[PDB]
Amino acid sequence: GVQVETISPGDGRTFPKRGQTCVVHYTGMLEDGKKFDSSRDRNKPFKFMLGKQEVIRGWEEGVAQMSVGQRAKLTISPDYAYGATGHPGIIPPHATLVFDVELLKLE
Amino acid sequence: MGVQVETISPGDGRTFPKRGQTCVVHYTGMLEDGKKFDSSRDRNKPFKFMLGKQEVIRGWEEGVAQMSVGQRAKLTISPDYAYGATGHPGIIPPHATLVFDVELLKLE
Amino acid sequence: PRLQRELERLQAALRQTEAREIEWREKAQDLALSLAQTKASVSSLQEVAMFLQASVLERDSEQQRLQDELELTRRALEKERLH
Amino acid sequence: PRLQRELERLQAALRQTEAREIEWREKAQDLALSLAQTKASVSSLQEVAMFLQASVLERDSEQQRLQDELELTRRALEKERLH
Ligand SMILES: CC[C@H](Cc1ccccc1)[C@@H]1/C=C/C/C=C/C[C@@H](C)[C@H](O)[C@@H](C)[C@@H]2CC[C@@H](C)[C@@](O)(O2)C(=O)C(=O)N2CCCC[C@H]2C(=O)O1
Ligand SMILES: CC[C@H](Cc1ccccc1)[C@@H]1/C=C/C/C=C/C[C@@H](C)[C@H](O)[C@@H](C)[C@@H]2CC[C@@H](C)[C@@](O)(O2)C(=O)C(=O)N2CCCC[C@H]2C(=O)O1
Ligand SMILES: [Mg+2]
Repeated sequence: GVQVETISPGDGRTFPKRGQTCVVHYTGMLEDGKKFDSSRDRNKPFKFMLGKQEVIRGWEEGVAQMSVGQRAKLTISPDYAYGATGHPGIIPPHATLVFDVELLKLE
Repeated sequence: MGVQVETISPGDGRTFPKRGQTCVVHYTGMLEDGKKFDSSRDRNKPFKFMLGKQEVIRGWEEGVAQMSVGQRAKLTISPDYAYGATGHPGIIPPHATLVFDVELLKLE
Repeated sequence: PRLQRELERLQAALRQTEAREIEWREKAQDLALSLAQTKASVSSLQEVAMFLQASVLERDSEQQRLQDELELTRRALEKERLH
Repeated sequence: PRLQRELERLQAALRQTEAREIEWREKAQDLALSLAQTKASVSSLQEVAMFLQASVLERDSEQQRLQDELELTRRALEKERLH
């Protein structure tokens, strides 16, 4: 599954609903902290619509538990990410992922 | 200053894609000198796109729309109908005229 | 007499070159692993793009049916508003 | 002589090792250049994927508004058939 731990608190009351666009900044890491991707490095907030399966299951479940303004660590097991195959050159097979995600706004 | 279509092999001359139809195709993408940058044939996997939905570069939208089912054609596409001044670093250089060897396999 | 000295010098020059050969080989072998992993990364991003395009197509197919149904339903509403 | 054999053997070993060093050096340089170029294609495909995901999102937003309009048109049609 996915574990959600708070880095910095949000407003604690504005949670995203299905069909809403989540605007976030994220850093993606392997379990040893090695970065593989970051929207912050691009200075370009990432956007996705909740409930449309545009992103991995760990995000679908994890981000929906976050409130606007919250920064959180999502620890995602491989069955909720990229499983037994992974993505050669990027994500190894059976990798647990750690995402540092900030929910900036909803639109 | 657009796209030119030269027939390599003829199609049925009768079944032309309409906007809203999915075109199933094989293509090989080459730079003007003949250097291959991409191929659906090397993947063994036909490429699919819907005509009239702004899914592909303008040279494709205009070129593939002139083809009938079964036709194989060379599409020579100017930079303004492809990737322009910027290109795609490491794949398509600045101001690249592109040549696609395209075959329309079927419509779905 | 002096030829014993030069043979030892060339032996030491050979050891130095042998060391350099190893440094370049190892540098080359490390770069070769980075390249293979970076090439793998390209293939994986290509396949991700292929998936995202299949997703765009699936959405446009669904958009096509919704546009047709909306058009017909609008037409029926105009027909009813006359009569 | 005694040393002429070892001098010839040291000359041959040195030139062969030097040639091998030169090849590894050239390979390391060419792999470094190829790596830099492949890294650029990785960045470009990332940007293509970013665009395709923005296209998916845009289709999903448009589907949501098209569906909503269809619903409003249906309610309006239903109300005309009552009132
Ligand atoms: C492998 C991409 C994967 C495809 C997928 C979609 C739906 C369901 C299951 C999988 C899906 C894709 C979504 C939408 C496209 C986004 C395009 C640009 C912004 C990403 O940078 C892409 C190029 C890379 C590909 C390799 C990935 C390992 C990762 O680095 O994204 C990454 O950070 C990740 O793991 N990301 C990106 C940030 C959100 C979480 C997660 C994800 O869900 O990815
Ligand atoms: C830059 C990709 C571009 C983005 C775009 C979308 C809509 C309008 C304008 C541009 C658009 C995208 C379409 C839908 C995604 C398809 C994903 C997989 C199948 C492609 O292999 C992608 C990963 C690469 C990206 C770099 C390109 C240089 C090229 O190598 O495709 C290529 O051959 C091309 O020039 N292609 C792919 C086959 C059709 C012709 C043309 C094209 O229109 O591409
Ligand atoms: Mg339509």
